[PDB]
Amino acid sequence: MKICKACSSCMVRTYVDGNIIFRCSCGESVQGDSQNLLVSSKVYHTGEMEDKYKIFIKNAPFDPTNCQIKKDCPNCHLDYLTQICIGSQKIIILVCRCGYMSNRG
Amino acid sequence: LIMDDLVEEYVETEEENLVEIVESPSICEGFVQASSQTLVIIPDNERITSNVLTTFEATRLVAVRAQQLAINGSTMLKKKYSSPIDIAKQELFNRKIPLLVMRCIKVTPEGQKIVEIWNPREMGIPLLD
Amino acid sequence: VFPPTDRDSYRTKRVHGSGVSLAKAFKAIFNTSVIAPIINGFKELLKQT
Amino acid sequence: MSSRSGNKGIAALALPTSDMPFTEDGLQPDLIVNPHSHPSRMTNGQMIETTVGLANALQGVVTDGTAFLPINVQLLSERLAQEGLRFNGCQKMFNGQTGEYFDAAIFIGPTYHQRLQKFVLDDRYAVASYGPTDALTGQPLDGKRSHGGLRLGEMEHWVLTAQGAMQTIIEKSHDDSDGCISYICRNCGEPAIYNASHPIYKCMNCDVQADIGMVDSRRSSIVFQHEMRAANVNITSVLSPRVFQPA
Amino acid sequence: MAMQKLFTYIYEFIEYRKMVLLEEKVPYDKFVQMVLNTGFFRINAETLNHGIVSVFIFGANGKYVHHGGDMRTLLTNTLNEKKHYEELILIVDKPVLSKKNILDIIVEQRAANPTIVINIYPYHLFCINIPKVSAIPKHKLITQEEAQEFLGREYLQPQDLMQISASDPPVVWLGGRPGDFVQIERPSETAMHAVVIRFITKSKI
Amino acid sequence: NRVSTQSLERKNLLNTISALRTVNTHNTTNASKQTERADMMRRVHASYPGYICVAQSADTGEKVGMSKQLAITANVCTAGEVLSLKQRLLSDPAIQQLADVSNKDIVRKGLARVFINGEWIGCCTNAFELAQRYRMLRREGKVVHPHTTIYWDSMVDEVEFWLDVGRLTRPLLIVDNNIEKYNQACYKAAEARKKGDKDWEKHKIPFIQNTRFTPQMAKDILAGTLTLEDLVAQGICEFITPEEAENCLVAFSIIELRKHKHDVTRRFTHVDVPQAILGLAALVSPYANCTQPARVTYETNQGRQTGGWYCFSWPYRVDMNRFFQFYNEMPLVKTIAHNYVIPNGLNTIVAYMIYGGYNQEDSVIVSQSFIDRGGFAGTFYREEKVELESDIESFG
Amino acid sequence: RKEGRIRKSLLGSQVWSISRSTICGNSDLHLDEVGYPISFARTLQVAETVQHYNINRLMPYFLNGKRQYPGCSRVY
Amino acid sequence: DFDGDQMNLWVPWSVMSRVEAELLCSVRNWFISTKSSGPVNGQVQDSTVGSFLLTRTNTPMGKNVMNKLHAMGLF
Amino acid sequence: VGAGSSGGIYHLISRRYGPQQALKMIFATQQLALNYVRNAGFTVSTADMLLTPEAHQEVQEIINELLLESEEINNRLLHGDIMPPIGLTTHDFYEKLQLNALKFPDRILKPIMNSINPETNGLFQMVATGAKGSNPNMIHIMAGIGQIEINTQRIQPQFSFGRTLVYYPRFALEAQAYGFICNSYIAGLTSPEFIFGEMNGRFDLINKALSTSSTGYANRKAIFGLQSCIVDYYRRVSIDTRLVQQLYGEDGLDARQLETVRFETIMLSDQELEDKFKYTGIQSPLFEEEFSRLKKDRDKYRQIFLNVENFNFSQLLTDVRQVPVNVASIVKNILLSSTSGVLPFDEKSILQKYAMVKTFCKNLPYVFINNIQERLQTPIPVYLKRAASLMRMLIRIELATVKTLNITCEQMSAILDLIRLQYTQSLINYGEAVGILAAQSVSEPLTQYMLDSHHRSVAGGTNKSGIVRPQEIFSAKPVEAEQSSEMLLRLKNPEVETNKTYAQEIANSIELITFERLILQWHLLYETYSSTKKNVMYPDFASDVEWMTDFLENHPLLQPPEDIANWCIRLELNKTTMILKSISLESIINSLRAKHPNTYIMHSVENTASGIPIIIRIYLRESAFRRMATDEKIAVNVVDKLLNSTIRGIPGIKNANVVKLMRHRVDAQGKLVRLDNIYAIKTNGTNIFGAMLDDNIDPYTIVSSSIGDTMELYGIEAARQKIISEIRTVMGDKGPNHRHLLMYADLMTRTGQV
Ligand SMILES: [Mg+2]
Ligand SMILES: [Zn+2]
Ligand SMILES: [Zn+2]
Ligand SMILES: [Zn+2]
Repeated sequence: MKICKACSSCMVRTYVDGNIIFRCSCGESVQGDSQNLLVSSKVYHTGEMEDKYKIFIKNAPFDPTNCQIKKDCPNCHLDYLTQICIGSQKIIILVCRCGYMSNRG
Repeated sequence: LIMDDLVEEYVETEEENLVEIVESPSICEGFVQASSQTLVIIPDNERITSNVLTTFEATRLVAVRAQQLAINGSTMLKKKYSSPIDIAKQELFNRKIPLLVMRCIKVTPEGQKIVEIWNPREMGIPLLD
Repeated sequence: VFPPTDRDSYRTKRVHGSGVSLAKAFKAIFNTSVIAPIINGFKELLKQT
Repeated sequence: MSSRSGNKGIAALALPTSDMPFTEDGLQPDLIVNPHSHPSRMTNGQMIETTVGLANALQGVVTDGTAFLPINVQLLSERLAQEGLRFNGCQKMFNGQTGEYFDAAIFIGPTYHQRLQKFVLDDRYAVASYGPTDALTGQPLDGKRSHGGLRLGEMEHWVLTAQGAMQTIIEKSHDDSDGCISYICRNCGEPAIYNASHPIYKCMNCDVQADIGMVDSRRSSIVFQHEMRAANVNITSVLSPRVFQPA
Repeated sequence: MAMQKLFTYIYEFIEYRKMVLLEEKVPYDKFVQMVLNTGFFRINAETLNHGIVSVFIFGANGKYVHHGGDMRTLLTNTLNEKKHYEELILIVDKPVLSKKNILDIIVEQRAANPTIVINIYPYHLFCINIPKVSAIPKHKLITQEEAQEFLGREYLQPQDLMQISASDPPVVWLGGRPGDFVQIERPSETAMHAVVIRFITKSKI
Repeated sequence: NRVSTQSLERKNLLNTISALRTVNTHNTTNASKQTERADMMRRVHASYPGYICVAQSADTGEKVGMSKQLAITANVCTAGEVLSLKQRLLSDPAIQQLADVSNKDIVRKGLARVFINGEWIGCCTNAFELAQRYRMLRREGKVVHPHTTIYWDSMVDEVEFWLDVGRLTRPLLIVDNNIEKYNQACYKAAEARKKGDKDWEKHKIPFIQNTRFTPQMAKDILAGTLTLEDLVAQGICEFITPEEAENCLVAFSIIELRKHKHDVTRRFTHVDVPQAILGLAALVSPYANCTQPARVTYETNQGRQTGGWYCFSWPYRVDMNRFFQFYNEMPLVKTIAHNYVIPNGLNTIVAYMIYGGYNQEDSVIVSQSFIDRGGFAGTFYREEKVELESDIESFG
Repeated sequence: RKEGRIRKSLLGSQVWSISRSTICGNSDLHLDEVGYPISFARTLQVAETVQHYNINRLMPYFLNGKRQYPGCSRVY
Repeated sequence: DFDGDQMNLWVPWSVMSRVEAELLCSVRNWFISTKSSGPVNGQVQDSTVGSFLLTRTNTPMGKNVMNKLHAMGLF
Repeated sequence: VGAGSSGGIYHLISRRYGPQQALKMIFATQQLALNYVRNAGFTVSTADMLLTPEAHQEVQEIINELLLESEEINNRLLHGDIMPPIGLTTHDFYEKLQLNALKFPDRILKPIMNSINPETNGLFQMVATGAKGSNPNMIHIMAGIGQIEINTQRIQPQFSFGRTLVYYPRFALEAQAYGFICNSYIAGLTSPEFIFGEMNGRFDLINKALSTSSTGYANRKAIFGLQSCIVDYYRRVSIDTRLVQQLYGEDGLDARQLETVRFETIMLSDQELEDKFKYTGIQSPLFEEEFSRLKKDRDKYRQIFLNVENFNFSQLLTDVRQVPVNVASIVKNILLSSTSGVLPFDEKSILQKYAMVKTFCKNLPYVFINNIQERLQTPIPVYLKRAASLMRMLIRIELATVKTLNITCEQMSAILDLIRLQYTQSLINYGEAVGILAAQSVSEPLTQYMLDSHHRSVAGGTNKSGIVRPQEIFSAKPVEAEQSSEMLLRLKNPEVETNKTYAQEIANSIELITFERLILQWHLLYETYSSTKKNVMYPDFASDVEWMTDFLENHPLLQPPEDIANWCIRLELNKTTMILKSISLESIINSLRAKHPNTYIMHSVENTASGIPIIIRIYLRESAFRRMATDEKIAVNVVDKLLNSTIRGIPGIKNANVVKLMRHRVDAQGKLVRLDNIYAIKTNGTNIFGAMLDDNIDPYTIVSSSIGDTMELYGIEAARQKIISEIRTVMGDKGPNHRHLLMYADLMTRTGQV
């Protein structure tokens, strides 16, 4: 995302000819070096189990409706933990109100 | 003024993909009248249809005979009956029904109707019972 | 990241009875059968006088 | 009639009190429910209600049988036994018609039954050969309320056609419906004017060369063809050609 | 790969048609190399009538399947050779059929030469011994007089029968022209095999 | 026209009451096309229990699942005092208004968006604690109305307050526990384990969860001294909306609560009464949990068609196709539904037997004597109303 | 449409001399027999022509009329 | 079934229809299903179990026998 | 005596004494049974469905065993022990495992039968005798409801994210949370069990209402398409005058006049056929010819119905056929009423009885024409000589000389005259609207298809829910519109076809593997390549020159072209998938360069240590961006055409499973044995043409579920046979007669196209 320093407008990319030169509707150009060459990308089985459920995992020990199991918490030694199942991979996560997160999630 | 009870609307969405000078005469074209056909009766030795009456044909014979006995009164039954249905049925079973079964198999473009005339008194009779 | 709204879940559904439905029907009907009569009457009155 | 477990039933028998089956104590039913109504419908609530009602009638009590309240069929059966009846609600029953006891003990007891408001006297309808007719199609009016009608729809016609019926189709669809008789010129294919009482024999298409034929039809069909003609699409009936055996 | 199956089953087809090969059968390597460089392979066979049949196997990405001018040139140069030319067979890939320009070429060349027959077929029609497939019942062409006597007994016109396209694989392997009759011995789960006669219509494409 | 109408068919008072407790979705223009949609909107949804009768539905044709029925305890709320709650939220020190925080502050500080009636006003650092505190305030009931819906969406960390009209709510008995004391005991046992004490199990207290409802208040309710208003005021129970229902873990019965009384893995926020999941007409069926559920639906349909005392003012009315059954009986095995609607029918002695084969295919053999004595007999009424077209017509 | 001229009036019809009622079981009837209430039997009629062979049989029907069953009320 | 079903009944009056009705459309022709080629009718419910009880060997009382008067009553 | 019981006593009474006597004997037996219960008495009681306390203690023990296995599955999930099969996600496999865990075992009948006195139990007798109900009804009432399945899967978490109901916690692992009902009806369901039961109860009510309307549209469409089919005086089926069928059922018989009989000679071996059917009482050539004609009939029956087995999925060969006349019964009746006993040996009679049976079979097709042409011995059409082939078989089997020894010549003529009478009475009638009969007989089983649709899966690739499959056949949807396309490939050679390990590997080889599943990340970069002289690259991927220089010298044959465009896609490979499905880096690069000649290829070395990504960089040439849209729109399109490039397998084949077949084969001794050790590949998706290319798969026995692909690849006749098979699979076991399926197929395929 390139924004015009004067117009604060989105600039087209305009790959001409051997380089990348951004152009605004105001006629300004800023060009681009090295790190602007990424045209498009796609990563498979990524963006899942980190960004989709971060808030849900954080709030899970405080959710009354989450299922809980009898398992000792390593940190605060509470006799019960909150059991969490996410994804078509069925990843089981145990979280506690003390912040213990089972290093998974 | 709330009217309500609208007549709706109707939509058709499909297509029917139905796969020398000339002027207007009145006799070359037209002729809604169909040419009179001539009846060709297939000879009794060339008939290839069943010699046994179908239940449809036997039922039609009995029904026609019973109606004609409802309008007329003449029959060939020695044993008299009180119902035209019974008289027609026994006439069919006793092989004395005054009706013929014409089975039509052709309509020749030359205006020729080829038929097989079958005698119910010589034909086999289906169950009907 | 999130699934679509459940079209049948009752958390996102309300039940409107008598008061609300009659309120909406009445506002439409009052508009049509009160304001427009008055509107046309005043237009004709300005025409006449 | 229906039970509170949802078992509808049309009553077809009226037995006098002497023809009703009865138990050794003289108890006889008001309704006789087929035991086959249970196994495929799984309406166990009706049977449990019958058991509890059998126990209740003798104690003179009315129990609360609300859903999800704790229930023990074994203990209700033991209550039946303590009430003087059998563990099951069955009794020694005698056939009312012949006085012979049944070999098996018959499960008879009170069941709450509801009369559904679907009366046969309202639903039953019979019509004669004549009555009100629709002005447009010439067919009978629709339904009991109009004092004539009842319909032989598409599916009835398909079934009769599958049976190869005709005649019955002729009778019902023409004689007992809007059966009319239509006249076609056979020369122009257009409907023609024919009358025997008033000696008129004419068609407006080719008048002097008219050859009016008599075609069986329905008033609905003629109305349909008139509607098509009014839509400026012309309908010409070719008519079957005459056949002549050779001289 | 598909071309090897063509290289075997096209001579299976030629043998079935009761035709004799008019050339020495080249090996597979020369076949594939020639189809790669020239773009086509011409196979000549002769029927008992002593007519000539030519079979053309175009490459998947050749010239004659992209530009119609070369296709016209090939057809024109072939048809004024000194041959009887009972039929010409063109084998192309399946999407080549959906390209309208070559279809226009073949239609106009069919119009140009009416006495001979030119047909274009996809690859799959010659990548298996088609008559030997279990799912395909037995097809065979019946002569005109026996079909006519069958019709006369049945009081039928040829157009009253069930119709079959001349592009049907079994019919193509039979070499049935439109307007001819093919008799089929279909296996039956009601009567333990039955016989019907179908009418060959104009070949699709 | 968004007015869900229905002619008042007075088959019985049960029919009338069920009609006035009926929820219709009432397909509008651009209705259900051929898809999964026509099926899903007719299925029993997982949010139905307690508010929509799971059993009651039409058993035939297009109307199957189209018309829904309120459960026995479900109620429809009116619009609350939105202004007072909004002012209290704005005066709350824990909520930072829109004018005070920007979007960059919202994402960088992890603020949780707070809504009231969908109006996003304010943000909070701890959505859970805010929602719990206001739930406690509502339980107290003096500053937050008991019918306000406090919903905490833990997936997006948003606290939604709802006070608009049309919220189905049902009262649920609140279940309290000792999780604070349990956690304190667990921490003390952990300290004992760390110090190496041999008898650390004496420091672990058992978990106890229980509703506050006692049989004395059951007697008080039956005696009439205690009402649901007092129960809500005393904090025993509270109203729960389908939005808030997703923040509740409910024990389906007092039996399930008692079984898990010391199970720290099942901490129920509320305890249900199982009769609440059924409507009024569905509760007419006795032992409905033993019956197959589809037959219970069939009963819901047939209970509202049953002949009976269709209206106590029948002699003053001129109605059409109305049947008044002379004799009625309370069921020997009655249900809770009959406390509110009069019963329709009779306690018929029925014999489940083979008698002459006249009862095959759900037919019934009826004692003619039972018919003659008045069994299911009554009066059927029809009207004949005609009017004069003008002065040109008269009666005579 | 279903209520149109073709599907309602041509492909189907309203007919006369037809009755409708609820069905019920009768174990004493043969499989090829139907129980017809006498009220419906006196409403629906069967057209029997008068001939020499049936005039004796149709006389009891004619004499009964509407008064007694079996009877008749129509003569062409 | 008899749960409230209504079925139409019309009596043919025309001689052609009456002849047709008994000869062609009688239910005896629909005993064998056209769809399945098997029989349509048979014993249902009260008689399927009744045929088993009549023809079983041993009743709980003993051997499944009846005296002459009750054997006659079956007919 | 039950209704609809083929081969029952009423069906047999109809065959011998007409359907009217069958109706009378139904009523007479009905009164006999009903009058018996008028003294025996029958009832059902609440105690009939009540278990004993000991048995109820055993029902719980059985259910706890089920819930123990479910928890054992859950304990595997907690420790990550659930490894799903290739093609299924863990959640899909976990749900599949659970549905197998909560299945009621056959032993659940033990507590029920311990609490049941079968001599007096009314509920059991109704179920056991077939009067009403079935075993699930008894188990549900008494033992337990078990798992609640909606569309062959458990209750879905619809209440919230991960919640099935407000009564269960989020991500609850107990089977009860997902519909497993533990109580029985007589015990009384709890509040959440009733809610789950109501979800299944309503879902059945919805299916019924859909069934009436969904079949109504299909029934009317089917009627109008078929109604104009009418049997003409040749007993053909023609629309107006255009032929649709050379003969109505290919045998010209009414469906109401068909009887199922067994052909004894089908399964007999060469020796056993000789033992039973060869006659040795007279040393004549009339009997060695007879046996050969009897063996010839057996060989033709086997060859035809093994062929039918070959182009169908699971259509087993059977020795039972529907024939107009049951010749065995006619012989049995004559032999019973014969006054003579074991007839004395009379050579003239035995030879003459053979003569009249041989003559009767020769003149048998004349029952289709008439007795007049039979007398004149006019030629028989070829199709009429085939219509009697099956009936000739039964007559030559039942009336074999070894079987009619005790039948006198006079009785033989009576037997033959009886067969002709019963054959003539079974022929279809002229003018019968048989097209409407087919429409009515196929539409009705479609109604049960909707009710059964709740027992069929909904997920893609197997979208057999509701009316989806019936519309595909009837609306002639093309290959691309098929949502449940399948093929059945037979492994070439029969001996290697018996090995499961060889079967599973060939299935993987023919499956379609494309680029996208071999890649875990790709990037489109705006950079060119002019060897190691100019550089200029993306910063993160600038390190790639460490291997691109290795590639430059290791692969000097294909140097960077002179027309490299200023674009590049860098792709990483999922080595585990490469390890899983055995695609090497060599095969990927070779297939790409052969398929893509406007691109230029760089790749790393795959033998690197674990964790080191394998890098593929493609470089576009000027031909890509020269041969309307901007360059980046072309470059983005290059990404897709590279990502969808076929690396290995037959196109269009999504999955390829290994299935065990049942096929009949003839031994060396001539016996017809049914094998179960045959393995074949059943694939999701259809490509007949590709499978023919594959040399490890037999091309002649390929079977597809697609009518469109069968039509294009095989012809109108295999498409016609495919339509019959496809409807028959839809119809079920209770489905209609076979002649009603022929009527559909012959109508659709009468013009040469479906
Ligand atoms: Mg019914
Ligand atoms: Zn700018
Ligand atoms: Zn912790
Ligand atoms: Zn005229």
